[PDB]
Amino acid sequence: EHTIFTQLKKNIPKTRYNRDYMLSMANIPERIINVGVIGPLHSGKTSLMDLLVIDSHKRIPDMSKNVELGWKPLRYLDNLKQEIDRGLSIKLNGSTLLCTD
Amino acid sequence: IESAGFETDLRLSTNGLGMCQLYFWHKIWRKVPGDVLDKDAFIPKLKPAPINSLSRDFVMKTRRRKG
Amino acid sequence: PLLDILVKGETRIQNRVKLGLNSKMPTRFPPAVFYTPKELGGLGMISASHILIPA
Amino acid sequence: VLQPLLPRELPKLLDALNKISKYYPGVIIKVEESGEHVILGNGELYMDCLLYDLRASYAKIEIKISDPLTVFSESCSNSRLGEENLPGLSISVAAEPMDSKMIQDLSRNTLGKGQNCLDIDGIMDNPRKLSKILRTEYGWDSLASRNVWSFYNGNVLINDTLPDEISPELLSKYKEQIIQGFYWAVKEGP
Amino acid sequence: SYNGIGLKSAKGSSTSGHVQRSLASNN
Amino acid sequence: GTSYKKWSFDLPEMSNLYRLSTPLRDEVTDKNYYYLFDKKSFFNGKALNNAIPGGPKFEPLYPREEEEDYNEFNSIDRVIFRVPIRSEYKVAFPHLYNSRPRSVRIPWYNNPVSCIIQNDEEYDTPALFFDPSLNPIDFTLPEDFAPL
Amino acid sequence: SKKTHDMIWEKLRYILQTQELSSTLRESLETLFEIRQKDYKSGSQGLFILDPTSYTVHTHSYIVSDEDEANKELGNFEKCENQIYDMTSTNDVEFKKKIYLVLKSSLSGDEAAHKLLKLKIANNLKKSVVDIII
RNA sequence: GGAGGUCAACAUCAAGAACUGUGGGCCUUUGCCUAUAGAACUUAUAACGAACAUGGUUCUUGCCUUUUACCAGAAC
Ligand SMILES: Nc1nc2c(ncn2[C@@H]2O[C@H](COP(=O)(O)OP(=O)(O)OP(=O)(O)O)[C@@H](O)[C@H]2O)c(=O)[nH]1
Repeated sequence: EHTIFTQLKKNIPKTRYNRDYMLSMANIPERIINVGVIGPLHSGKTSLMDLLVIDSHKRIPDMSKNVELGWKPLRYLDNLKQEIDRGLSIKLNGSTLLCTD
Repeated sequence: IESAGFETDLRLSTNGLGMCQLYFWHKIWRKVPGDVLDKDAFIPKLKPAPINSLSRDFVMKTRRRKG
Repeated sequence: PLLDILVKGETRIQNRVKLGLNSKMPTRFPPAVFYTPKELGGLGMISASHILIPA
Repeated sequence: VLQPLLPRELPKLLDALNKISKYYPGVIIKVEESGEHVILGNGELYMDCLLYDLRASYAKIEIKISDPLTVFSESCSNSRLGEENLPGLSISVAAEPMDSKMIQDLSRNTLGKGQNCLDIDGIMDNPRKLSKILRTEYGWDSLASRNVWSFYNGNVLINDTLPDEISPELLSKYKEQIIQGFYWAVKEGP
Repeated sequence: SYNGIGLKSAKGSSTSGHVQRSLASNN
Repeated sequence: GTSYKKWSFDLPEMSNLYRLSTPLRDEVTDKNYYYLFDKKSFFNGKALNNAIPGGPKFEPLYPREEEEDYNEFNSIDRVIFRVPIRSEYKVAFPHLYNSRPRSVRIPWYNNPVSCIIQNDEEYDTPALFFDPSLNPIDFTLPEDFAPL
Repeated sequence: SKKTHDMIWEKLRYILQTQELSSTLRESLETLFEIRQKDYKSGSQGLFILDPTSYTVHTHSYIVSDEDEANKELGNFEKCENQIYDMTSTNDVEFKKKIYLVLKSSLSGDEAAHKLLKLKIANNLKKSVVDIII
């Protein structure tokens, strides 16, 4: 009712990049950078993030065949049910993922 | 005070072309056209008050709400 | 409320006549049937209920 | 402005307004002597997002609402007596406008880099430095520059009088008492 | 538009429920 | 096949069909146009017992408004009348201008304001053109090297 | 001649976006660009006082690189040796009913003033509608 | 052996965002933790159907001599 969330560990999408290798990077301070994304309405910010995640993770349970194919954008960051209905972003939501330059 | 339903009227009258975003940043405050203490000028209820004295209105109202 | 109750009453009596025969068709029962005075052979009912009601 | 519809649900409405205070950082919740609660927010859509979470997510109560309103503020545009209720003390305070440029600057809290006017918040740093800062930009008063006393959630104060010359020993005892008596005053209004 | 005027609906009504603004009373 | 399900077409055929069907399937193509007209606004108008100017009218859903709590809260003494609050606001932001909304759906808010442009007259105008509507706005590499 | 005009606009357009021009000149130049989107709707109003077939349409096909004649010499002086009147009020009587019936319906006076103002009577009759009400 | 069938049977298709199988560990197989293999169809301005009918019960109504036939909103 409030949010669309994954509450079981077995269902967390498996990550190709091997999480425990990511946990190693956490020690070195220069290794990690915290970057927030900002901008005006409907510039693609949340749908930009949606690129990095699907490229990062191997299988996602919340992908319909419709959002995978093209037509409807998947929005991972817009978890809240209000944000889904309101068609908008209300509360900030991030993700922590490793990616190579 | 004038911005209630400002956005919809813009988007309804223009048939969905158009848009509005109302922000506060500059923090510009501006005087209300009335004279904060006058016991007379106001003219009756259930209409938006005439701009000649709007300040006695806002005062005599907030006060009644507050106490 | 008095005006509202007038509008209900007058329509309820006209419905009394209509259901009395067998129709609610407007076309059969033009207002001359209810409103012509009895001297011309109508009901001669006296209508206070048309108006327009302040809302 | 809020009030719960069934007044026996007031204890529940409080638990949520403490939550909503947390989750939405730009919200300002108040309570008056009229019993009502005031909710402040950036704009329409932002209020609309609270009241959905308020009604549905957090507090399951149903609540009355005011008409859309605003927040106002008071100012002045150009002799004196004031007296204690146990009249040992008598206080006299004049008020004046602040030059449009001055508040223009105060509206931006700033560290005073380059030719921009430093904010009043730097009073911890040398007040005589501030006296130069004020007199440099605005042609501010020479006597009042060193006499600018403290600042606020808003405008600025000045001590100019003979008693400040008479008893700066005894007055300096009562100053941190006076500034307490200001915030208490200007957080509200006449 | 229904701006607070007219009826909850015209069923118990006996009327059509047509609401029109008054020309007489404005100023 | 003969069972006749699952069709597949090529491009120009679809171009022909879309060309033929203009008297029927001609319609608006922005989410933005629909605005208050989309379902959710109709479901609201039904739940709140309002009406959009061209929208349908139902029965109240909560026919009892008649209970009243007589209180100083909303009194005319205490209200600042500066705006009508036309019913389109009650449907547009149902949780704010409204009080006691029940069985109300969230309305969807906004779209990007489509700028889409096509000229329908001359098919022989190119595909890429600058429309009247728009605002006016030391070393070398080897030869044979070109764009991809 | 849409296409030639269009071509000219394209050339004219070419200068503004990718070329350097005097500021006063450019702004006027841009404004014409603005109008094209606008459509000239303050530039198509005038004295078309011959019908398109009453102008015997001698559309003279000059080009501004001919060498032409201009016969200044014909501007010298020279030496040329060469119906029922209606006495019925039936038109009016129908308009005394209409008012009188609007008037004998209608509780109160504010809902009989809605009806009259809703007819939009012409200014000619509005003088004589008061005559009926009195 | 392939391409098909206005052919048939059987299984399945609204759920902690939501499936199974397997190896190991605690319990002593239900259940919990952990590693792993495979996930067709249906879903986010929510769904097998870019479509849209009828009935039943119980509430609140409307027509009002009574039942059928009905007015129109809700829940199931
Ligand atoms: N035509 C077009 N539309 C796009 C493109 N990218 C995004 N959109 C649409 O524009 C909207 C922006 O998507 P979002 O990511 O949800 O916008 P946002 O950046 O999250 O906006 P916020 O509410 O401020 O977070 C979406 O409705 C997309 O469908 C694009 O590249 N082309």
